Amino acid sequence: LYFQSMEKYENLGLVGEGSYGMVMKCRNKDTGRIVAIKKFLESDDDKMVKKIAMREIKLLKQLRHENLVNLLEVCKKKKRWYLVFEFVDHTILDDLELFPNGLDYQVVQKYLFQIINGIGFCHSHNIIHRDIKPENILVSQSGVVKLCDFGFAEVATRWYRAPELLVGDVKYGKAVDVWAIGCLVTEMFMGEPLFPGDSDIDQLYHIMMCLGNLIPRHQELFNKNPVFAGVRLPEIKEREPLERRYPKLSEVVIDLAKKCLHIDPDKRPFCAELLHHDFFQMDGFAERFSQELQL
Ligand SMILES: Nc1nc(Nc2ccc(S(N)(=O)=O)cc2)nn1C(=S)Nc1c(F)cccc1F
Repeated sequence: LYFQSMEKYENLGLVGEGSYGMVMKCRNKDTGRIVAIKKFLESDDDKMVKKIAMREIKLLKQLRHENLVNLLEVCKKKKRWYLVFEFVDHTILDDLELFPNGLDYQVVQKYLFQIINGIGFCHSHNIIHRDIKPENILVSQSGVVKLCDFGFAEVATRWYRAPELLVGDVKYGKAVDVWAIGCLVTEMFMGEPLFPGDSDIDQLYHIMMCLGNLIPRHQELFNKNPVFAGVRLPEIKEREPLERRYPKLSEVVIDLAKKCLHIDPDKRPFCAELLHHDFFQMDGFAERFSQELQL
């Protein structure tokens, strides 16, 4: 773990103009290339957290894929460590600012294909993201998706959280990322969030209005938790299915979203199985696009 110097970097702005906190957009004075810099460790005197930080850096160095943000170097200034990543030119929210009523069908296919490839690679290594959202789906000048801000390195948005996260189930796994992917499908097509809750309970209400009652395990976790004393989740006798909410979306798109958003985590597809879906396979999109990305 060679540490490099922060002296070669000059501040251009904050990445996202504050919406990400203290993540500095910087230029390398020697090469002209642009980076994102985030503080990683407050003090390397603390030998306990030091060891944990070095473990995480080792993972970041090994976890290399075309759809993951590139860690370039680790810098040390005094006792603090900073991670320096390749700066990626925009995010999917930038696309949606230009097109606030939704993106082009083929644009959605290309972005979801790459998100799935990136998450699938992580899953193949037993790495869960756990915090997928539009603000961490970066997009290069050439349209390559770069994922970032994995849940291994509040008023935090709950909009993409699966039911198992919302009730605090310790048995969550890879299926949380498939759920978040499902949330992205309608949002990229329609230009609005699927389930924009403002708390754990509100989020659950939004989910349940559409998708019905939770699995028994999850309802039990909710009902046994003292934090939710005095509050109940709704009985749903009449839900509002996705196709009623978005009657102009094709059946193929709705079907993909519905599979990802199964209320039972065990009945969601594996991330990699998503690429088998008609949404990607129709007209040979998938083979054609794969060959394109290589070439
Ligand atoms: N490496 C990298 N490039 C970018 N680019 C980017 C991000 C936001 C925006 S925006 N849409 O203008 O706020 C434009 C470009 N963000 N980025 C990182 S790692 N962003 C990031 C993040 F997405 C989440 C948490 C911490 C972070 F540092």
